[PDB]
Amino acid sequence: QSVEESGGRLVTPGTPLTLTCTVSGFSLSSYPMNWVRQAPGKGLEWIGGIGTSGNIWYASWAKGRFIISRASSTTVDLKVTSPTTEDTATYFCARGLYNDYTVWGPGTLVTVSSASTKGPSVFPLAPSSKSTSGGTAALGCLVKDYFPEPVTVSWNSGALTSGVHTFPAVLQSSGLYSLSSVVTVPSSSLGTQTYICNVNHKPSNTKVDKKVEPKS
Amino acid sequence: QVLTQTPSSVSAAVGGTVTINCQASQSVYNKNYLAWYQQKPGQPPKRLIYSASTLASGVSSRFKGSGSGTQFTLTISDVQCDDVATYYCLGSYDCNRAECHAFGGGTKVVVEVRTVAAPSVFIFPPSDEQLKSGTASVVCLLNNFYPREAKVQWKVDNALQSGNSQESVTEQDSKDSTYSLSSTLTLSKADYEKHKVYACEVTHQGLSSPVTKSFNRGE
Repeated sequence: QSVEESGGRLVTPGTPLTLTCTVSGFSLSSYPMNWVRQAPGKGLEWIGGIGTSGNIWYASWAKGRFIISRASSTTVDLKVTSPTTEDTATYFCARGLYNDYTVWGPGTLVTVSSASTKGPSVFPLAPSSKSTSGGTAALGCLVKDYFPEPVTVSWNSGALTSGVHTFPAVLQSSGLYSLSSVVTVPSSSLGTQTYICNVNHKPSNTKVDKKVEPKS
Repeated sequence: QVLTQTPSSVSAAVGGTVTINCQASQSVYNKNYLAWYQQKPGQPPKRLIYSASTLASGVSSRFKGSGSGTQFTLTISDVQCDDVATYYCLGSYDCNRAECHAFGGGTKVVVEVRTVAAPSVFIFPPSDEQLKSGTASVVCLLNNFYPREAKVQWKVDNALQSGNSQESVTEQDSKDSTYSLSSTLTLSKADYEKHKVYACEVTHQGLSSPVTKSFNRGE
C-alpha cells in the first residue's frame, strides 16, 4: 500500500489551490486518510481527514480554510480556499496516522507569495590551493538567485554522495534564494576525475550540469 | 486538544540517555492512543511507537515509550549518532468529542561529544562567469566541526565587513555528529575590483587561534 501527494506549486495570496493524494494497493472505503502539513523549520500540524464511512473531519483551525473530499475511487483532494503566506508548507497525506496500517507520502511543497518564479544561475566553486587541506580538496557549485523552493543538487549523476554538503537555502534581501553545494574529494583525483554538479529547479524548467574544474 | 513537549531541545552524549515528555491538555482515547514520530531532515516522519509503549515494526528496542492519560514519555537509551532528529508526540481522540489528532510541538535531539573538532576552512573567489554578470560572490566554507557555535568574519583590504554577507549551517551529521557552514560575501563587480585582499577569519572552540583564509583578486 502506498500514497503519493501532488499539486504543490507557487500561488499568489488568495489564489485557490487543490492538492491530491493518490493511493495504490488498498481501498479508501477500508482505511482512513489524513492530511498533515509542516511549514519550513516548524512542526507537524494535522489538518483533517476522511474516515472509513466517508465522514470528513477537520482540525478546528482548518475549518473553512481547507476542504477535503474523496475525488475518485483512488484519490483524495485538499483544496486551500484562500491561501495566505502562512500556508507555505510541505503537505503530506497518510493512510491512518496512529495504527499499524499507517503509511505516509513524500509530501508536496506549497509556496504562497507575490514574488515571481525565477531560474537560478549556477556558478562553479573551483578547487584550488585555497580550497585544499592535507590531501583533501573542496569544490562545489553556487546556485544563485532563484524562486521558489526547491532546488535539487546531486554530484556526478548521483554516483558521488560521500563528503557532500548541500546547504539550506538562504533568502537574500532581493527576495531570491541562494545556496551552495560542496564536496570534499582527494586532491590527487583533481587531474583524473570529472566532477559535475547536477542542478534541477523544476518550477522554472531549469536543469544545469556544470563541470567544476581546477581554476587556471 | 493541545500537546506540549518538554524540553523543546535536548542533548546526550553517544551512549547516554535522553527523555522527552509529552503532556496533553486532555486524555487521549483509551488513555493510550499516543504515538511517537521521528523526523530526520529532508524526510517524512517515521512512526516509532504507538499505544504509548508498543514499538512499530523494525524499530530499535533502544526506544521506550511509557505513560497514560495525559502524561507520556519517550526514553532513548544508549544514544547513537543516527538518533539525531526531531521527535513528535501524536495524540488521538474520539472524533465526536475532540480534535481527531494533535501533534506536539516537537523536540530536537542533538548528540554531544566530549571533544571538539576544528573546522577545515576553504575560500572560493567569484567565478569569471559571475563577474560577467556584474556581481561577485565570495564563499567561505567551514567543514566538519563541533560544537555548532562558530564566528565567521569577512575582511576586505583588512576592513571588517558588515551587512553584506549571509551564512547557512547544515543539520548535525548522523554519522560523525559534526556541522558544516557556508558564508557568502556578495558585492557588485565595481566594488569587488576596487579591493585586492579578500579574507574570511574563523573563530571556533577547536582552534587555538583564529584562522584566516584569503586570496588576492587577480593574482
